[PDB]
Amino acid sequence: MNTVPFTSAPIEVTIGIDQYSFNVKENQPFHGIKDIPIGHVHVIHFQHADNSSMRYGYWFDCRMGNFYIQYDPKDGLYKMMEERDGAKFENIVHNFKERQMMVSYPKIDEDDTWYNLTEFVQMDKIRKIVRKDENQFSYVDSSMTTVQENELSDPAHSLNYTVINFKSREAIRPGHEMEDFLDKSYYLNTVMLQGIFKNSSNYFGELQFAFLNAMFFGNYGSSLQWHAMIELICSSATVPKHMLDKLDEILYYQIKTLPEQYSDILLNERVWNICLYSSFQKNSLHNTEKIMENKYPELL
Amino acid sequence: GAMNSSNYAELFNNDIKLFVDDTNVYRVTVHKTFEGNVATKAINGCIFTLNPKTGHLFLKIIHTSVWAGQKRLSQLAKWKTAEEVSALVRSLPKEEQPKQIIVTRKAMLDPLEVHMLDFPNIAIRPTELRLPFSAAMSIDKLSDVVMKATEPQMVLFNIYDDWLDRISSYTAFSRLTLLLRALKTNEESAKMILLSDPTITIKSYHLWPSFTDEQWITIESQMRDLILTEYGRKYNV
Ligand SMILES: CC(=O)c1ccc(O)cc1
Repeated sequence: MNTVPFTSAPIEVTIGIDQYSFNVKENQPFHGIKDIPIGHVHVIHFQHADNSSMRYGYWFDCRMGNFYIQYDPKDGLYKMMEERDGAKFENIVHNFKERQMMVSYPKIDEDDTWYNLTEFVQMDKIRKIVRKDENQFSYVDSSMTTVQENELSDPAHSLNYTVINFKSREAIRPGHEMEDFLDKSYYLNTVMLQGIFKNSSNYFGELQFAFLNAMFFGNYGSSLQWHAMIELICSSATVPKHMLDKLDEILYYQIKTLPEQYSDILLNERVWNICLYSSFQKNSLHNTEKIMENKYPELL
Repeated sequence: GAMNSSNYAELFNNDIKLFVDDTNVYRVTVHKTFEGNVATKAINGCIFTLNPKTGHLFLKIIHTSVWAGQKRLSQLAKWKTAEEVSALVRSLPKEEQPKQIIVTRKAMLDPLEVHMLDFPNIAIRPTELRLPFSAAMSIDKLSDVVMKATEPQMVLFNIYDDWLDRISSYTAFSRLTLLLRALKTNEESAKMILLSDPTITIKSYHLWPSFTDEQWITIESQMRDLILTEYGRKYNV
């Protein structure tokens, strides 16, 4: 179990760690988060009390380094940093644990939610979507645009998700126009899986990462990407059987975790009604269809 | 965006454009089987691709053999239409290719867009107007060439005959729309109007009769009248 210490908490802020959150008052004696489970990526995220504008946060993996948080009063935000001096970091953390100034990552032992939301998410792949190679951790916020969004404007601050566009030459073989538009199996299996992602794990990882950025930061372009990657699978007549069963599990836990009052903005009516009721895979998502019908019947 | 009453004059500017109507591409006669079921038999159809400014009509005849052994024909018909329009554009010299293609039915947008991916600078547009282009098969010479076809064929016409020698394309296109509206609303009476007088003939190289300017005024008047004679008979007014 690993620890992310906080220098201090100089402004009032709601702090999130994965699906957990807590409120910290102005200058409250908060010095970080302990007992973070090893083996998964994590995201620490922030919403200031005074300006709920700009949710922002950091994806990180405690296996890759010792990371801490420090408020910057010039740039006005909590920044993640890496400590290169190991004995300094241990002496800092140990002092903070002794004075009990840290919250405990509050994982229930039965509970596999975070694993199921991040099963295919790797730090190495996050760092290629979010390019800032001098850090081991990745910053994301509410306003960052995706490469595809910037085609339709600052490149360094972009989410480089894989561009998916159903009316594009990449998606449509010359002479297979109708076939490829109405059955996207070519585009899914050859262009994207064999060509770009290499395997279904990397595809699902990007899909899961897009969802988490949509949910935790309200990132609109991440939501577009998540829905596009669902739709590409559901609109393919030919999908490996293991991918369909895994997809049902992936979506089930995403829909299960979504705050009930954010569905109006985070869920695209057309995509879900097409995916669940009209597409080739209308019958392949039993778990997702059951939870969607019992939890968001209005959208449908 | 969409083509409507507000931007009607854009039809007659000097940017090349084409309308595409797919109404008459897939044509069937529904009938009873010996077992008392219902079946369709296809008949030859056509794509109606027309330039508003010049009157040039690219009539691609769709022979019934294109449907043989195919499923979901009404869907296929839209993609076949889009394939043939794309082929037509590719066959034209660059300086003759359209800058815009206006489809009369919105279900043609995605099929045509996908087939025209190679032409990112050709705008594909819908229209809010309810044009009577379906009535093209009420023009006797167009109907005759379609039904006689034994194989796929493209036939070129000028749907305005020689009218542009005397009137603008705005009036030429507006005259074509009024004649087609009449043929769609009551074909028999419309055709009676156009041919009642044995002394006005259709030239071999034309589609419509050789009316004088004064006679066209009269002819347009009975068509405007006929579209009201029907609209009353229809709504009781
Ligand atoms: C089609 C038609 O009847 C018509 C009439 C007047 C116009 O100025 C334009 C079109």
